[PDB]
Parts: sequence; structure tokens; C-alpha cells
Amino acid sequence: FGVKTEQEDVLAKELEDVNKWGLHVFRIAELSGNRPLTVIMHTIFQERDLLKTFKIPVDTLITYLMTLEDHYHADVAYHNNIHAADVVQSTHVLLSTPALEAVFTDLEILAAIFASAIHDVDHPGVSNQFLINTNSELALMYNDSSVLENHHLAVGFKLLQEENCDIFQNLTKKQRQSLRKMVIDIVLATDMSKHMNLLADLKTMVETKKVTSSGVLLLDNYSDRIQVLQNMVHCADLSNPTKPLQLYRQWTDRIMEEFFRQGDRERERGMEISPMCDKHNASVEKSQVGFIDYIVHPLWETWADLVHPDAQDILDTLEDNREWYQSTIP
Ligand SMILES: COc1ccc(C2=NN(C3CCCCCC3)C(=O)C2(C)C)cc1OC1CCCC1
Ligand SMILES: [Mg+2]
Ligand SMILES: [Zn+2]
Repeated sequence: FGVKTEQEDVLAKELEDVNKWGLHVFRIAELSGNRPLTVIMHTIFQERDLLKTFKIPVDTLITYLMTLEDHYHADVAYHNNIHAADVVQSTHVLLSTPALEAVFTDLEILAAIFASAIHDVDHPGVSNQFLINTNSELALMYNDSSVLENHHLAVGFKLLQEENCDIFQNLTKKQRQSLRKMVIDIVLATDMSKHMNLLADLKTMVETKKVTSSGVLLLDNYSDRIQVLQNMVHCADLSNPTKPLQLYRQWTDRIMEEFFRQGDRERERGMEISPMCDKHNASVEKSQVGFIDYIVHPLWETWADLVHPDAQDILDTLEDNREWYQSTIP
């Protein structure tokens, strides 16, 4: 023909939800033959007209996206291509918030989306502390400093050098240096060791926020523009408890599989078992409530303040999910 297969048609219909919080991302993964990152990135690039704006050849974009997706580990339950696709799509929705309308440049939008796509690539499904404590090659290469996040960046960039993978081949050197610095600043900010300082800075910005042209955020220096993008992708990375419960519970099952497997590797090696990694001493419900109360709600309450009232429904879903997990603490 020159028309979609029936499986491609069902995928195209699910992808009509790409602009919505609560996309059926697991169904997209199944329908695309485990290509959720490639199909969601391609959809977003076409929707935001990024191929025309950045003169990206479409065969190059698809080759890079398949290569990138292939470097996510299919044997890792959480930190895989489905999580990458979810953070991309969640960033895409946050960038579209009315409070940020016409704030960011096309290059900043490309930086936030590309950062989201690469931000966990080649994740081995164990923590930075695990890699440091095992004397792993990755921890030695990065001198024990944001080990995974340094690695995700290095892999995401190095894959541009594979055959027909250089999606930035038509950008000027000035565009490429600006894009590269923003992408590095965003992915390094996904290290949970940076969370308390990012949140402190987001609160300072909400406290002294200016809303110029009568409605929309004023961000007039790199420090403030990159802090908003860093917090936005960090919000997307920590968005699972803000999603409809059927999605949240799938993410909880996956992160607990990954954590319990790390705890099994710690226990078999006689290491201290990391927080929430002991399947024999586990309180999944209590852990989700503590995670929401100490990390996710303080972040999303502050984001919701920055973009008030755009994120009210997201904060309400988070609060409903928190009450649901509390109510099932045995
Ligand atoms: C759906 O539940 C979760 C989704 C993502 C996370 C994460 N947050 N973190 C931090 C790390 C610092 C030490 C403490 C862990 C939190 C991460 O490193 C990742 C990205 C894996 C956590 C999620 O929930 C887990 C299971 C129970 C509560 C934390
Ligand atoms: Mg990460
Ligand atoms: Zn992540």
C-alpha cells in the first residue's frame, strides 16, 4: 500500500493522547514492538516542527532514536526505554503549560526534550551508591561523582557518531555549544543528590517571580531559564505518583522489582541493603507515602505555585494517590 498496517493505525490513535497527562505509555510500548521512545519522540518532533526548524533529516532522526532506544536495557524493570518515553512525553506536556506560553526558544525546547530522551540511557538498574561501593568501572571513570548521570550524557552524545545518527549535523557551532551545555545542565540535575538545592532555588524563584506581558513567566537570564528547565525535567522524572493510579502502580511494581533485585545483589555480597531494597523487610505503601510527603509533593507543590493554576489537576491526582497508598498501609 502506502497506508498504515492495522497495528500502526491502533498506535496512531493512542498517540493522539501525546499532549495529555496520563498517556497509555505501556500500551504504546506494546503496540510499537517495544519502540515507545522512538514513536513518542518522532510524534513530538513532528508536532513541534523540530525537523524543519533544525533541518534534521527524518531518516537520521529515526536511526538515532532506534539506536538510543536500543541502548536502554530491556532487562531493567524501571530504568528502561518506557521510562525514557514517559519522561519525554511528561516534559512535552509541562513545556506546553499556559504559564510558559512563548517563554522558551526552539533550541531550549529541543534541549529539554533531547535531555529527557537520553537522561537514563544505558542504566544498569543499580544506584550510584551501589556502583561506588562495588568499585564498578563506571564509578572509577566518573570519580564517584553523579556516576550514572555523567554516563547517560556521555552515551546519549556518543551515539550521535554512529552511522547516519548525527541529528544535529545542520546546527551551527553556536547552536550546538548552547544545546550541549543545556542538555548537560539538565541531565546532571536528575541526580537525586541535587534535589534539595534545585527545590531551594525553585522556591526562591516562586518567592520573587515576575509575570511580564500580563500573564506569563519572565525569565531574563540563563541561570533562571536553565533552573526552570532543570526543575521541569526533574518534575517529569518524579511524575509517576502524579499519574492516574493504574499507571502509578505499574511504575511502583517496576521500581520495586529493580530495587529488590539490587537488594538481592547487596544481600548475596554481604553488603548493607540500601533503603527500600529488602524484599524481606518491605513496606511498599509506607515507602510511597514517605516518597510523596518528603520529595514528590514538596517539588510538585512548588512547581504548581510557579505555574499557578495550570498544575492544580496534577497536584490533586498526586494528593488522591497519596491518600490511596496511606489507606492500604496494613
Ligand atoms: C514510582 O516510584 C518511584 C519512582 C522513581 C523513584 C526514584 N527516585 N529516586 C530516589 C533516590 C534516592 C534514595 C531514595 C529513593 C528515591 C531515584 O533514584 C529514582 C529515580 C529511582 C522512586 C520511586 O519510589 C521509590 C520506591 C519507594 C520510594 C522510592
Ligand atoms: Mg536517572
Ligand atoms: Zn529517570
